[PDB]
Amino acid sequence: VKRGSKVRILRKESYWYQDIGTVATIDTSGIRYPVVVRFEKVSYSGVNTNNFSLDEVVEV
Amino acid sequence: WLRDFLWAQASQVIQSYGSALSAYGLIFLGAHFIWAFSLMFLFSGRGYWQELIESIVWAHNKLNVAPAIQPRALSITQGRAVGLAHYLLGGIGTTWAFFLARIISVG
Amino acid sequence: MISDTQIFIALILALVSLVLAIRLGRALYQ
Amino acid sequence: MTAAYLPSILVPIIGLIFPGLVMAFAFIYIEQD
Amino acid sequence: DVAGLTPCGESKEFARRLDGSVKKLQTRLKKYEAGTPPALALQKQIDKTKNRFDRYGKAGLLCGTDGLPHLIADGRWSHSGEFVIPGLFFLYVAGWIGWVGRSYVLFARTADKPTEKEIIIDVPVALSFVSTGFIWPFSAFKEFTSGNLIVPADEITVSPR
Amino acid sequence: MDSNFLKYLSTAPVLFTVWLSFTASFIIEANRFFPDMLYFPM
Amino acid sequence: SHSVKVYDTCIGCTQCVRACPCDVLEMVSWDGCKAGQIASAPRTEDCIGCKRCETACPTDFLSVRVYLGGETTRSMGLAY
Amino acid sequence: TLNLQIPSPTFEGSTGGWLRAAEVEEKYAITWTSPKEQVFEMPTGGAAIMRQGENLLYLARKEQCLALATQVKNSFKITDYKVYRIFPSGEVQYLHPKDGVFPEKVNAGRVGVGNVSHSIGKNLNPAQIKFTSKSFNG
Amino acid sequence: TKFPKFSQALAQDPATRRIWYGLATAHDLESHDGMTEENLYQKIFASHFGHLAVIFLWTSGNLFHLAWQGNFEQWVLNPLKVKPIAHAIWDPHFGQPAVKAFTKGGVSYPVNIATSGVYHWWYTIGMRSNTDLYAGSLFLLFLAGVFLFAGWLHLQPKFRPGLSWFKNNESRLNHHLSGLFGFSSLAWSAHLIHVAIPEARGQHVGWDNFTKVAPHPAGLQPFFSGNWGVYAAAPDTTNHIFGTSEGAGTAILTFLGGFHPQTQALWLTDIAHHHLAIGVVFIFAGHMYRTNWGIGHSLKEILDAHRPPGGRLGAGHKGIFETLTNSLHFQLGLALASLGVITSLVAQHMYALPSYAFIAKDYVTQSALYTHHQYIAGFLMVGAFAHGAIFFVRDYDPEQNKNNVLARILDHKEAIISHLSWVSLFLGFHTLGIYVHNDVVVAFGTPEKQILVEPVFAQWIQASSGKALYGFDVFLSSSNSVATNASSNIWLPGWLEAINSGKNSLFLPIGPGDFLIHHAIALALHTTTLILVKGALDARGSKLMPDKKDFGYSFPCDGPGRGGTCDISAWDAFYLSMFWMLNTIGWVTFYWHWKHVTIWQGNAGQFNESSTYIMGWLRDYLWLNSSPLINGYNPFGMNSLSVWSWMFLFGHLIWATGFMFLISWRGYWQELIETLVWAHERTPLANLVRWKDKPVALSIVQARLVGLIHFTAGYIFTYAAFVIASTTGKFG
Ligand code: CLA
Ligand code: CLA
Ligand code: CLA
Ligand code: CLA
Ligand code: CLA
Ligand code: CLA
Ligand SMILES: CC1=CCCC(C)(C)[C@H]1/C=C/C(C)=C/C=C/C(C)=C/C=C/C=C(C)/C=C/C=C(C)/C=C/C1=C(C)CCCC1(C)C
Ligand SMILES: CCCCCCCCCCCCO[C@H]1O[C@H](CO)[C@@H](O[C@H]2O[C@H](CO)[C@@H](O)[C@H](O)[C@H]2O)[C@H](O)[C@H]1O
Ligand SMILES: CC1=C(C/C=C(\C)CCC[C@H](C)CCC[C@H](C)CCCC(C)C)C(=O)c2ccccc2C1=O
Ligand code: SF4
Repeated sequence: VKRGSKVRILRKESYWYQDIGTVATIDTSGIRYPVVVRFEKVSYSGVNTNNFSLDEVVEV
Repeated sequence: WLRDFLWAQASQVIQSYGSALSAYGLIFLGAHFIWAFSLMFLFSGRGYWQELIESIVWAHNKLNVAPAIQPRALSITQGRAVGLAHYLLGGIGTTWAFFLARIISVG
Repeated sequence: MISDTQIFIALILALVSLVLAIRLGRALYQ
Repeated sequence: MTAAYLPSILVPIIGLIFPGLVMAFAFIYIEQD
Repeated sequence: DVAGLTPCGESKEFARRLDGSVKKLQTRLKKYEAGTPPALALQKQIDKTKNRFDRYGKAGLLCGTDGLPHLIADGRWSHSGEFVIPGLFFLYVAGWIGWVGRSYVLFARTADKPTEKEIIIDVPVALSFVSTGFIWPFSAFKEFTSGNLIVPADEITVSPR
Repeated sequence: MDSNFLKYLSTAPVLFTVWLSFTASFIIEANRFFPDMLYFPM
Repeated sequence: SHSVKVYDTCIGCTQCVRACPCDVLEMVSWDGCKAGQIASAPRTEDCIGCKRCETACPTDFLSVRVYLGGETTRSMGLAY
Repeated sequence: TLNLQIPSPTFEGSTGGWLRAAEVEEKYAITWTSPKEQVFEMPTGGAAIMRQGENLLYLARKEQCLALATQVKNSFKITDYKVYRIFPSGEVQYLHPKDGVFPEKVNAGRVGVGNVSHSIGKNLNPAQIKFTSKSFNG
Repeated sequence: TKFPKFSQALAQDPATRRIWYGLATAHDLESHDGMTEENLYQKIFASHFGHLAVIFLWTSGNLFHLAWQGNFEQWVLNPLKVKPIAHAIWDPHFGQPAVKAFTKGGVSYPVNIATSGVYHWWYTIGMRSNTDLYAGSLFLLFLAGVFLFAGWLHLQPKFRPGLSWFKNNESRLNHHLSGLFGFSSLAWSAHLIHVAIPEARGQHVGWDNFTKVAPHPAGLQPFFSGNWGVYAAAPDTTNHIFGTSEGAGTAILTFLGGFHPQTQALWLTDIAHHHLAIGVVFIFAGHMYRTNWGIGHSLKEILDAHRPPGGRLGAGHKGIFETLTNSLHFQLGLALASLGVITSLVAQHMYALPSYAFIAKDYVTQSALYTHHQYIAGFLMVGAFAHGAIFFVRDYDPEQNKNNVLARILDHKEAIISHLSWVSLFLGFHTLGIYVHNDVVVAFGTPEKQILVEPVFAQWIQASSGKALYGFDVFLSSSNSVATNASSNIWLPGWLEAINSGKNSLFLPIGPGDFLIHHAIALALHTTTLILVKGALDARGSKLMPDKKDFGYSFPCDGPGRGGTCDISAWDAFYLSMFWMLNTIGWVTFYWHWKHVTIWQGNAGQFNESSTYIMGWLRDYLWLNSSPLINGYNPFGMNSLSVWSWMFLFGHLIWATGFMFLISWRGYWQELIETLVWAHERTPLANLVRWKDKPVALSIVQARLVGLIHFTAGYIFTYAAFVIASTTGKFG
C-alpha cells in the first residue's frame, strides 16, 4: 500500500472494519501502527482518521 | 377520588362515540397512547437504540441504501426531552378531553 | 376435625425441619 | 376453630417479634467489622 | 356462506344497523326547519348512509351476527378484492417509493457533498427519480441479478462477534 | 425567481410538508368523490 | 479502586491526561508512536471513574480504558 | 513540604466546606502564588479573594483542589500551584505535580503503569480465564 | 465490615452500597471470591435441595391451613354452592364490620376465600376428609425435612460429589427420563386407579384397606393375561354423581374423550390411561443413553454426527456438547425456555380441558389460575433469554465453537435482529392502524365501515378438530373423512360432544376481535423476542462497544462519550424486555378474562362487537367491570371485596413509585443526600448519632432494578386484585 490508495480495514474492533478509507501517510520509522487512513464516515466520537498496522489494511 | 371522580366522570368521554363529542373520546385514547409512548423514551437509554440502529444500518447497507447522513440514536438529553414532551402532551391531552367531554355533557 | 394434639405434632415436625434448615444454611455458608 | 388461641398467640409473635429480632441481629451482622 | 357468515344484502342485522343509523340521523333532522342548511346537511348525511349500506349490501360482502361486513383473507378468489388486490396496489406503491428513494441515495453518493443533497433536495433529479418508479419490479430485479442491489458480506461493517 | 429562495424551498422540512400535504389532499379528494371504499370492487 | 489501562494504539496526544480531573494519568517516554510518548495510569487509587479520558481519546476504539471496580471513598467522590 | 503558616484567601465561609471526614479520614490542601489580590470562585460555592503572594486553602476532595487549580490556571495564568494530602496524624503527602513537572509533559524517570502491549481487541475471552487467575489482557 | 464475605471488593465499600450489592449478588456464586467449579456445583446441589424443601413446606402449609381452618368436608358435600376457604384471618387492625364482612364460607370467623383451586384438585384425586389432608401435610413436612437433611449430607465430606458425577449427562438423562418422568407418571396412574377413581365412585380406599380393595373386580388377571381391554369395559355412566356409587362404572382405563357430564372435567379413567401411557413412553425414552453396559447412545456422537452434508449449517453441532456441559447458563436457558413453553401450555390446556371436578364453574379460580401460570410463563421466558445472554458473556468460547451453529448465529446476528425489527414494525404499524381505523370509524357513527377480518385459519383448525360452527366440513367435522372413520370407535363421540356443546371453553368461537388480539399478541411476542435476542447477541460487543465482554453482563454504561452509552449492557436489554413481557401477558390475560366474562354472562356478542376497537376494551371491560372492585369500601360501608379494593389502589401506588426510579436518575439524588449529610452533621442533639455506612444514592443499575421491582409488583397486584374482585363481584 502507498499514499492515496483506497484500502479496506481488517481491524475487528474498528468502527470502519471492512469499510474503505484512503491512505494519507505511511510512516517509515518503527511505529506499531504506521498507516494513517482517513475515512469519509465519522465514528461515534466524531473522528475520521486512524492509524493501522500493515496487516490490518488490504488494498482494494 | 378514583371512583367518584375519575371512574364516575369519565363515563361521558368513553360513551361519546357516535355523538358530537366523539372527537373527545378519540383524543382521550390518543393522549393515553402518546403518554404511554413517552415511557419508551423516559425508561430506556441511548446505547440500546444505537446498537439496534447498527443492526438496521446493516440491513440498509445490505441493499446499498444506507444514507449519507449517518443515523444516530437521540442524545441522552434529547431522549429525556422527547419523553417529557410526549408525557406532558399525553397527560394534559387526557385531562383536556376528559374535562371537556364531561363538562359539555353535564353542564 | 383436627385436634390440639395434631396441631402440636405438626408444630414439632416443623421445629425438626427448622433445625435441619438451620444446619443446611450453616453448611451452605461454609 | 380448634385451638383458637393459636392465631392470637402466634400472629403478634411472627409479625412483630420475629422481624424485630431478625432486623436487630442482621443489623449487628452487617455492621460489625 | 364462508365460515358460517351470511351475505350482507340478506342479513337482518345489517338492515337493523342501517335502520338505526337512519333513525338516529332523522331524529336530529326533526328539530330543524325544512330548507335550513342544517336540514340539507342532515339529509345529505342520510343519503350517504343509505348509499353506503346499499353499496355494501350489493358487493358480496359477508356479515356476521354482529351485523357488520367481515373480510375474508385466506386467498380465495371470491374475496380477492377484500385484501389481495388492495395488497397488490400497496405493494406497487411501496416498491415505487423504496426504489426511487434508493435511486436518489445512490445519486447523492456521487455528489460533491452528499449530506447537502440529503438535506437540500435536488428537485429536478428527485422528480426524474420519482418518474422512474413505474417499472420498479423489473428494474429492481435487473438490479438484483446484475449484482447491483446486494453487496457482498466482506464489504459491510460488522461488530466483533 | 431567486435561486437562494428556490434552494430554501428545496429543503427537507418544506418539501416534506408540501409532499405530505399533497398526498393528504389526494387521499381526501379521493375519499370525497369515492367514499366508503372498504374493498376493491370486483 | 477502578482499573485504568493504556493500550499500544495510543498516539501520545496527551488529551486524556489533560481531561483527567483527578490527576490519574501522565505521559511517559515511548517509542511505539510518532509523538514518542504514551499515557500511563500510576494513580488509579484517585480515579473516580468519570471516563473523561475515554471521551478525550481520538483513536478508533479507545487506547485508554477504564474498568469500574471496587468502590472506595475516593472513587465514589465522597466529600464526607 | 507544606508550610502550614501560609495565609489563606479572604473568604466569608460557606456550608459547602469540609465535613467531619476531613478531620477523620483525610484532607487536601492547595497552595498557589498570585501577583495581585483578585476574586476567584470557590469550588465549594461562593466567591473568595486570593491575596497577593502565597495562598493556602483546605478542601475535602482531590477533585475540588484540581478544579480550583484548573480555574486559576485558565483564568489567572497561575501555574505554580501545589496539591497535598494531609492525614489526621499530621502526615503531609505531596500529590500534584508529582515530580514537579505537570503530567501532560513527559519527564525522565517516569515508568509506565497499566500499559498493555497489544490493542484492545486482543483481550482474552471471559470463558478462557474462568476458574483461573489469568488477567483478561493476557 | 464482613457482611459480603464472598466479595472482598464489596466488603471494603464504605457506603450503603455495600449492603445492597451484597444482597443482590449473594446467589451469584460464579462471581464470588476464589470460587472453584467443584465448590460451585456442590453449593448449587445443596441449594437445589433447599428449594425443594421450600416447595414441600409451602404445599404442607396449604394442606395444613386447609385441614385446620377450611371447610373442605362441607365443600365435598356441596361443591357448586360452598365457597372454599384458604385460611383464617386474624388481623388486629380490623374493625368489627370488617370482621362481619369476611365471615363467609359457613364458618364463624373471618376467612379468605381460596382462589388457587386446591379444593377441586384434592377432591378429584380422592381426598375426602380433613384427616387425610392433615396426614398429607405431615408427610410433606417429613419429606421437606428429609430433603433438608440430604442437602446437608451431600455437602459433608466423603459425600460431596465430584465434577465427573455432575457432568454425567447420559446417566442423569436416563434416570430422570425413566424414573423421574416415567415411573412417577406410572405411580400417579397407580394412585388414580387404586385410590382416586374408587373415591370418585363412592368407595373409600386408604392405607388401611388398599391391599384388600381391588381397583377392578377381575384383579390383575386381565393385565397378566393380555386381555387388557377388560379394563375398558363398563365405564362411568352419564348419570354418574361424582364421589358416589350412583351411576358409577367399573372401568379403570378408557379413552372416552370429552368431559364427565356432571363435573365438566375429563374422565378420571382417561387420565389414568394417559399417565400410564406417558409412563411407558418415558421409561422407553429413559433407556436410550449408554451408562455402564455398552448399549445406548452417546450424546457427543449424536451431536457431532448431525452435520448436514450440504454445509448450510457449517460444522453443524460440533462442539455443542462441551459448550452445553461446561456452561450452567446454557443449561439454565434451555430449562427455563422449555419450562416457560410448558407452563403456557398448562395455562391454555387447563382452561380448555379442565381435569378437576367442578372447577369449570369456579370462574374466579379459572381466571386466577390462567393469569398466574401465564405470568409465570412470561417470567420464565425472559429468564431463559437473560441467562442465554449471560452464557454469551461468561461461558461462550469462540475458539471451541469454530463454524458452529452458535458461531453462525453470532455471524448473522445483524440479519436476525434486522428481520425481527422488520416483523415487529410490520405487525405494530398495521395492527395499531386497524385498531385506530376501527376506533375513528366507530366514533364517527359508522361501524359498518370497520375492517373486520374473519380468522378463517384458526376456524379451519377448529373445524379440523370437529367444530361444526363454521361449516368448513373438513377432517373431524366431515362425516366421511378417513380421520373421522379412524377415531370413530375410540374417542370421537365424546370429543365431538364436548367440542360442539357451547357450555365449555373447548375451542371457543372466534371472530374479528380474536383475529386482532392474536395479531397484537404476535406483535408483542416478536418485539419482546427482538429485545431479548438483540441483548443476547450484542452481549459480547457492538459497534458502539466492541469490548463489551470485558465489562461483564451487567454494568451501568460506558460514559457520555461516543455519543452516549446509556443502557448498553445485556442486563439493560433484560430490563427493557421486562416491560414488554408485562405488556404481552397483560394483553393475553385481558383477552382471556374479557372473552370468558362475556361468555359466562351469556353476553358474548358484547365481546364480539366491542373488541374490534380500543374504546370497547377501555369502556366495556376495564371501566364496566371495575364497579364492584372500587365499591369494596365506600362512604356507605364495606364488604369482603374491600381487601382487593385496597390492593388495587396499592398496586396503582407502587407501580407509580417505580416510575420515580426509572425517570429520575442518580446525580440529583446524590446532591440531595450530600445536603442531608451536611444537615445531620450540623444539627445539634443528632450529630451525637453517627452512621456506620456513608449514605449514598442508589447506583444506576440498582435503581433500574428497584424501579423495575416496584413497577412489576404494581402491575401484578393491580391486575390480580382487578381480576379476582371483578369475577367475584359479577358471578360470586
Ligand atoms: C403483622 C404485624 C403486626 C401486628 C401483629 C400488629 C398489631 C397491632 N397494631 Mg399494627 N402495624 C403493623 C404491623 C402489625 N401490627 C405495620 C406493618 C404497621 C405500619 C403500617 C402498623 C401500624 C400500626 C398503627 C399506626 C397502629 C397499629 C396498632 C396495632 C394494635 C391494634 C390495636 C390495639 O388493640 O392496640 C392496643 C395496643 C396495646 C394494648 C399496646 C400493645 C403494646 C405491645 C404489646 C408492646 C410490644 C413491645 C415490643 C414489640 C417488644 C419487642 C421489641 C423487639 C422486637 C425489639 C396491634 C397491637 C395500633 C395501636 O394501638 O398501637 C399500639 C396503632 O395505632 N399498627
Ligand atoms: C430511501 C428509503 C428507504 C429504503 C428503501 C429503506 C429500506 C429498508 N428499510 Mg428503512 N428507513 C428509512 C428509509 C428507507 N429504508 C428512513 C428514512 C428511516 C427512518 C424513519 C428508516 C427506518 C427503518 C427502520 C427502523 C427499519 C427499516 C427497515 C428497512 C428494510 C425493510 C423495509 C422496511 O421496513 O421499510 C419500512 C420503512 C420505514 C418504516 C421508514 C421509511 C420512511 C419513509 C416512508 C421512506 C423514505 C422515503 C424518502 C423520503 C424518499 C425520498 C426520495 C426522493 C428524494 C426522490 C429495508 C432495507 C427495517 C429493517 O431493518 O428490515 C430488515 C427496520 O427495522 N428502516
Ligand atoms: C430415578 C432416579 C432419579 C430421580 C427420581 C431423580 C430426581 C431428581 N433429581 Mg436427579 N439424578 C439422578 C437420578 C435421579 N434423580 C442420577 C442418577 C444423577 C447422577 C447422574 C442425578 C443428578 C442430579 C443433579 C445433579 C440434580 C438432580 C436433581 C433432581 C431433582 C430435580 C428437581 C425436581 O424435583 O424436579 C421434579 C420434576 C418432576 C417431578 C417432573 C418434571 C416436571 C414436568 C414439567 C412435568 C410435570 C407436569 C405435571 C402435569 C405436574 C403435575 C403437578 C400438578 C398437578 C400440581 C429431582 C428430585 C436436581 C436437584 O434438585 O437436586 C436436589 C439437581 O441439581 N439430579
Ligand atoms: C430418532 C430415533 C432413533 C434413532 C435414529 C436411533 C438409532 C440407533 N440406535 Mg437408538 N434409541 C432410541 C431412538 C433412536 N435410535 C430410543 C428412543 C431409545 C430408548 C427408549 C433407543 C435405545 C437404543 C439402545 C439401547 C441402543 C440403540 C442403538 C442404536 C443404533 C443401532 C442401529 C441398528 O439398529 O442397526 C441394527 C441393524 C439392523 C436392524 C439391520 C437388519 C439386519 C438384517 C438386514 C435383517 C433383515 C433380514 C431380512 C431382510 C428380514 C427377514 C428376516 C426373517 C427371515 C426372520 C442406531 C444408530 C444401539 C447402538 O448401537 O447404540 C449406539 C443400542 O445399543 N438405541
Ligand atoms: C404505547 C406505547 C408504546 C409504543 C407505541 C411503542 C412502540 C414501539 N416500540 Mg416501544 N416501549 C414502550 C412503549 C411503547 N413502544 C415502553 C414503555 C418500553 C419500555 C422502556 C418500550 C421499550 C421498547 C424497546 C426496548 C423496543 C421498543 C420497540 C418499539 C417499536 C416496535 C414495535 C411496533 O409496534 O412497531 C410499530 C411502531 C409503532 C406502533 C409506533 C407508532 C408509529 C406511529 C403510530 C406512526 C404515525 C406517526 C405520526 C404520523 C407522527 C405525527 C407527529 C406529528 C403530528 C408531530 C415501536 C416504535 C422496539 C423497536 O425499535 O423495534 C424496531 C425495541 O427494540 N420499545
Ligand atoms: C408477519 C406477519 C404476521 C404474523 C406474525 C401473523 C401472526 C398470526 N396470524 Mg396472521 N396474517 C398476516 C400476517 C401475520 N400474521 C397477513 C398479512 C394476513 C392477511 C390479511 C393474515 C391473516 C390471518 C388470518 C386470516 C388468521 C391469522 C392468524 C394468525 C395467528 C396464527 C398463525 C397464522 O395463521 O399465520 C398466518 C400468517 C401467514 C400465513 C403469513 C404471515 C407471514 C407473511 C410473510 C405475511 C406477508 C403477506 C404479504 C404481505 C401479502 C402477500 C401479497 C398478497 C396481497 C398477494 C398468528 C397470531 C389466525 C388467527 O387469528 O388465529 C387466532 C387466522 O385465522 N392471520
Ligand atoms: C439466546 C440464548 C443464547 C444461547 C443459549 C440459549 C438458551 C440456547 C439461547 C436462547 C434460545 C431461546 C431461549 C429459545 C426459546 C425458544 C422457543 C420458546 C422454542 C419454541 C419452540 C416451538 C416448537 C418448535 C414446538 C413447535 C410445535 C410444532 C413442532 C408442531 C406441529 C404440529 C404438532 C406436532 C401437533 C398439532 C399441531 C401441529 C402444528 C400440526
Ligand atoms: C417364562 C415366559 C413367560 C413369563 C410370563 C410372566 C408373566 C408375568 C407374571 C406376573 C407376576 C406373577 O403372577 C403370578 O402372581 C400374581 C401375584 O399377584 C398372581 O396374581 C393374582 O393375585 C393378584 C393380587 O392379589 C390379583 O390381582 C390377580 O388377579 C391374581 O391373578 C398371578 O395370577 C400369578 O400368575
Ligand atoms: C425510541 C428511542 C430512540 C429512537 C428514536 C429515533 C432515533 C428517532 C426517530 C426520529 C424520526 C426518524 C423522525 C420522525 C419520525 C416520523 C414518525 C417518520 C419518519 C420520517 C422520515 C422521513 C425521517 C432513541 O434514540 C432514544 C435515545 C435515548 C433515550 C431513549 C430513546 C428511545 O426511547
Ligand atoms: S475515569 Fe476520570 S478520573 Fe479516572 S483516569 Fe479517566 S479521566 Fe481520570
